[PDB]
Amino acid sequence: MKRIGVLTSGGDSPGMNAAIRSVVRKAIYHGVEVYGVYHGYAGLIAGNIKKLEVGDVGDIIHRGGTILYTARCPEFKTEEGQKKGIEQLKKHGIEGLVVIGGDGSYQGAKKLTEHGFPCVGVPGTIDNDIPGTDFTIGFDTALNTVIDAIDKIRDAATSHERTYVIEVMGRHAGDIALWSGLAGGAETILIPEADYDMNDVIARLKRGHERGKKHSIIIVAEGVGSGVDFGRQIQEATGFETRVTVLGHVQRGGSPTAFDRVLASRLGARAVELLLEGKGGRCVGIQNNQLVDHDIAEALANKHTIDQRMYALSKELSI
Amino acid sequence: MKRIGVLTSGGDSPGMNAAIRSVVRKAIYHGVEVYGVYHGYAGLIAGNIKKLEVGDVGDIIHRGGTILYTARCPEFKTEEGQKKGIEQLKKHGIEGLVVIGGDGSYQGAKKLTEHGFPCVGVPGTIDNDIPGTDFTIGFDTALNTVIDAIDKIRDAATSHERTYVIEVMGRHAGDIALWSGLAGGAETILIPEADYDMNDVIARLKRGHERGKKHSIIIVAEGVGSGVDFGRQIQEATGFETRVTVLGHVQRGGSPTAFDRVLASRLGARAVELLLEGKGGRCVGIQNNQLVDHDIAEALANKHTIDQRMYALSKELSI
Amino acid sequence: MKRIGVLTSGGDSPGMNAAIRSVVRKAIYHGVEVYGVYHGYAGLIAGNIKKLEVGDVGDIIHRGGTILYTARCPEFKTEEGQKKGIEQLKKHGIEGLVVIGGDGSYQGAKKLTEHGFPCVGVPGTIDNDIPGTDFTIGFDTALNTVIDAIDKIRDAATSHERTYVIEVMGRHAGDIALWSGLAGGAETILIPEADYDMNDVIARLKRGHERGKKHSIIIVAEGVGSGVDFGRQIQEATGFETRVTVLGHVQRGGSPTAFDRVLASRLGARAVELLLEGKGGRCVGIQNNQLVDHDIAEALANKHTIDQRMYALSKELSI
Amino acid sequence: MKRIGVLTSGGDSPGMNAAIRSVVRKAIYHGVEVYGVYHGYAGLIAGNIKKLEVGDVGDIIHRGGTILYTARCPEFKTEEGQKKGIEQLKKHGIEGLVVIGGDGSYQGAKKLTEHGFPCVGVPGTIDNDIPGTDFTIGFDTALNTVIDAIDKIRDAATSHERTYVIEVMGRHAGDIALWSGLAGGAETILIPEADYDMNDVIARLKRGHERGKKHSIIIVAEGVGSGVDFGRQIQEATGFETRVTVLGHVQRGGSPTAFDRVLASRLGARAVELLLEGKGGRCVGIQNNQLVDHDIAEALANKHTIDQRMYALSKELSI
Repeated sequence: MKRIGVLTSGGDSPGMNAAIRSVVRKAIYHGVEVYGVYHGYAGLIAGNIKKLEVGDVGDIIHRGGTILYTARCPEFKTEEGQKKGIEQLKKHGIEGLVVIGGDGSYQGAKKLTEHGFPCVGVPGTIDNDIPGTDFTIGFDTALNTVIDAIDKIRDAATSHERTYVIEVMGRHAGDIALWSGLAGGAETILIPEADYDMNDVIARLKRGHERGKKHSIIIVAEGVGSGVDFGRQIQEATGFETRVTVLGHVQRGGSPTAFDRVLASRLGARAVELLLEGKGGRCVGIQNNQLVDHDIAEALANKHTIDQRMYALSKELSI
Repeated sequence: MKRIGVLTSGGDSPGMNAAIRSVVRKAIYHGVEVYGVYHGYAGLIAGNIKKLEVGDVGDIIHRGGTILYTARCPEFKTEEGQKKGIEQLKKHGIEGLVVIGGDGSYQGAKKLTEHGFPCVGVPGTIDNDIPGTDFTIGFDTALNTVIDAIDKIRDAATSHERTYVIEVMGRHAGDIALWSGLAGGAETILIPEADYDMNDVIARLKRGHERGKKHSIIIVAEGVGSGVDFGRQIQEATGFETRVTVLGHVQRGGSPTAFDRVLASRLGARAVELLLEGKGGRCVGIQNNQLVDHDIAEALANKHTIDQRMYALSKELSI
Repeated sequence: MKRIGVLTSGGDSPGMNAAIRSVVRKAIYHGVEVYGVYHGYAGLIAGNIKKLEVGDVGDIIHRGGTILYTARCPEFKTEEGQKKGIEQLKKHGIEGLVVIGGDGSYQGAKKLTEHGFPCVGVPGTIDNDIPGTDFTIGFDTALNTVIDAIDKIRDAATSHERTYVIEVMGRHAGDIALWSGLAGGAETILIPEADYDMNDVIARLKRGHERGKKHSIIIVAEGVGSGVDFGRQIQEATGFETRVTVLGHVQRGGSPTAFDRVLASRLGARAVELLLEGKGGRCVGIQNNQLVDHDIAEALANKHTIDQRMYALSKELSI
Repeated sequence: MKRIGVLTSGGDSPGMNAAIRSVVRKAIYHGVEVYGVYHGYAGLIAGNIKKLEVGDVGDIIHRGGTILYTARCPEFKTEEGQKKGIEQLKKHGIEGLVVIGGDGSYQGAKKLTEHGFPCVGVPGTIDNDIPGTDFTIGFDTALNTVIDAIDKIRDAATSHERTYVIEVMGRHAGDIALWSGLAGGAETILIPEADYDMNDVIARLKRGHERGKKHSIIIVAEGVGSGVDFGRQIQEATGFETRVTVLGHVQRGGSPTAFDRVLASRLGARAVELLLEGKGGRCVGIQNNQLVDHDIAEALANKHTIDQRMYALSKELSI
């Protein structure tokens, strides 16, 4: 290849910029031009495309967000969009595309290669529910954003306000809740991939009050329900005053952790390697601490699971 | 005075430990003994009182919360409560008290001196709504906790999710909302001390969208209402996807900023100085960047205000 | 005034971007156009000038550094360079200039104003070493950068390595060292504005050890000496294992604190108001918690001081 | 087992507290009592032993340092101290020991099993220089401390001062240098595990400057040499203004990251599991993203390595 392109699709995730940098620099190191595609798939369709110089990715490795911007475009999930997309790619002489984003981005990448255009997926999202990788770029940053909240709550807790609910992200995936909950010392974690009984939650609460536990912190993934709702139920059932934090999109934001920039730098460069060596239709990832790649269609067919042993352990340690 | 006591009352505030450290160290510096009263006025009534050595306040200056704990004690707002407390103090040879806490905690200080126990109040709250001081210990830290979330929101924003409502604390005081809003570059800031109009607010959003503003941020003081409600009304009226963050008690936790440690160190020491000077029934503060102290009753009789010029400035800059 | 300019000069200070944002927005809000001057005075001379649209300062309020850049321009110290500069301004239809930076930066404003060109100076540096203001934009952020380091060192302290030296910036002023050392609970703070006795330092250190103080931390303003030197003298005199941290340029970097953004916003805005009100040759500032402005040459005549009572206070608390 | 003990030995590492909490809770969850050994192997000999109640490891999971304190004990390096300690253990009825700490603390765990006393090693150190584990507790936290500095330097860089040297920790391991380097976008990284050429280094810097690179960041592991010298040699040879930050012990301090709290929680628990299964004489770790344990002797046999491809990658991306 002589010229590839790169874009970001889906929700923002910390480390997208570090991934864009790696894609751009790796390619330039091998004498390949990199063209930036702005505003996700919609921008591709619209021909919002502009060459990225070696210096255009300077001083972004440590920046949250994405200098290429993002969008949600379901039109690229159609033949028409696929067709317009490829016209713009060809018209700008782009021979391969690196797509950095979530679930929806991989579907687009799969279609693209089914249409004969070489494309590689890079997992850039916070909730860690992309197949073919143990970790997604942004997940680690998000966990740290969450435990910053938990830690402050531990300071703020008093004798009559010792009961706290924190609603985190993860509509279908409980990874954020599980990891941040274990990292935060959460007494109870409500995820989708495991079931909960309110009587147990409430009992854990009372058990801990009795034994002298200074405070109880409850993590609730948005996919399970609303923090405000569980807070009300919990106060109503126990008469403990219960305060609620709803983090929201704060989790999608901020400067990426060390681990996120390293992962993004490694995976972005791999994606370039794969384009240059004639592979396409793949997604990159990290599994068992080793760099991997997979046929996209094959990877999308794998259900996402959490570490149940990790879930059980978080219950054991809050005694 | 051979011996004094120190306690914390009201909601937790970042920097209470710095102020505790200061009280202990200043007094010990002048040869005075210092006793910790744990769990605030409730703990005082209960006689929960232990001597604090010079090293009992090592490694707390940078810690959030309060090593002495707080409580709500309505009982202390009764003659029989003010009696058992006076008794427990005399039992312990405690001749003077430093009370670190919110506006509420000052009542106990007032009465205590009227019954012949010198007491000085030190303003410890994030609300910044204590009289006789431009700033309360904790306010600056709370502000940095808020803009942390606002900054992350800036990274998380996309073309489809570009409207955000963040609800902050401050029961009746818009200080947190106004300062965080200005420093965060909020488009709109809703505070109880200023009339607002939801139609003008919505006009502002639309105007920003028309001129290409990437995202719009709305700060809401809890005194004005729920972030959830304002968000829902904004999305319903405009069709703009609107996300909501409710920080809650996060704002009361965390390690105190430099400003808060410094302010706490100076107010704390000033309080010891006042007792030793034979003063009593006073509250300390900082006004016009100068350390001050006022009679408690005269101070608590002035209504709190915010800087209206700063409010208008925030609207000007956020075009 | 139809058109004004803004530039940054001196070392980088956190909050310069917030001030740039405020200058641009406040002027645009009154229908004045703003032109950016890149690379400071050197840039002004070279005609490195470009218009800033309303959205060009979007998403900078929270960013460290300066999007305009800085540049030590000795050429502007000469009456020749001032001529080429005023030439480029006139050439670009620029009627007034806001200058954001440290000392030297103000000398430029004066001389431009001696030459009848209206210029307002805005205090942007971490040193707190600028007349006509109690605080400079960047100082607060720098303090928090320092105590972050001091805090981490508290965790890393052992019985063996109980003694630490940290060298902080300040140039000729002790503000950073004084405020950070107090904020961080330093046993000893060495600043230019106050006499010190290395023997008393040695004894203070031995005393601390005798009484079980888990660690001693010594803060050294760079304008007093080298952290590595002092660290030697101390290990040699006491046989205590002494470790030295030198922070260096880290103190000029990072995202501005809330107080810095607020100061930056208010002062940048005031600067613009002064230009439109037909003033010139003024510098803005905050004194006694009030917005002020002064004649440059006059303010420049004041010698800088620190609060000696705070310094005293610092010794009293770290026994 | 009906009762076990736990201690920390070696340098302080963020997450030692999370590990301690884990050991304690996991044990108590299976009906086992846990006793704290204070001040490392010296305290085991001196008999500094006290029981740890379930609430005694509350509010420590997010704290840096170690509540058990640490120490250097050469006396335990002997068969006299080893018997003295085995004696102190039995005197309290402790059937098993968990040792959380660095490479040397494992040597101690080896002997104790030799002498018939079941012991497990938990990798607590920032330098990542401990066999039988891809990552040590504290490593991730250290990396983030380092890039916090690198990031701020990025802001502080100007056209005149645009070359920076940061010396980081790692006496014989370049993991910190390597990972923080890659994550922070360092141009050159100097580690023991890789031969380097000051010439290629100077040449890199010069090419960077020619192509318009804004600033150059050089990371130097302490094992390789001194940051101050490297900055002097580099300035001399280039006349490029070169600033040096030496972080020192701040790398060992701070609240643990999410990954470190998770890793500490998982490795601590497994250590307890092993003791209770009767499998003393082992160390736990994470390898290829799975929990492992090894005989200590067999583990200590392996040399420590880094990933040469990551070192190479880091070169490719900083062109």
